[PDB]
Amino acid sequence: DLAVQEIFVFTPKGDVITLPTGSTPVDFAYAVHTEVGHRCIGARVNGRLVALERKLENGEVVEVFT
Repeated sequence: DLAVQEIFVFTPKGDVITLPTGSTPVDFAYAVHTEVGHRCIGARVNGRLVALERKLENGEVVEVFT
C-alpha cells in the first residue's frame, strides 16, 4: 500500500512502459521480449550502451538484447 514513486519508460518503437522505482533492464526486457528477459545479455539507454545492473531511467529509451 505504501510507496508511490512510479517510473515510466519509452521504447525505440515509441511505446511506453511503466515500471516501479529501481526497475532494471531485466524487468523491461522480460516485459517486452520474453526471450531477452529470460536470458538478457546487454542493454542500451538512449542509444548508449549499458550493463544489466544499470538502473533504468524514467523517460529514457531502454534497450535490451539476449
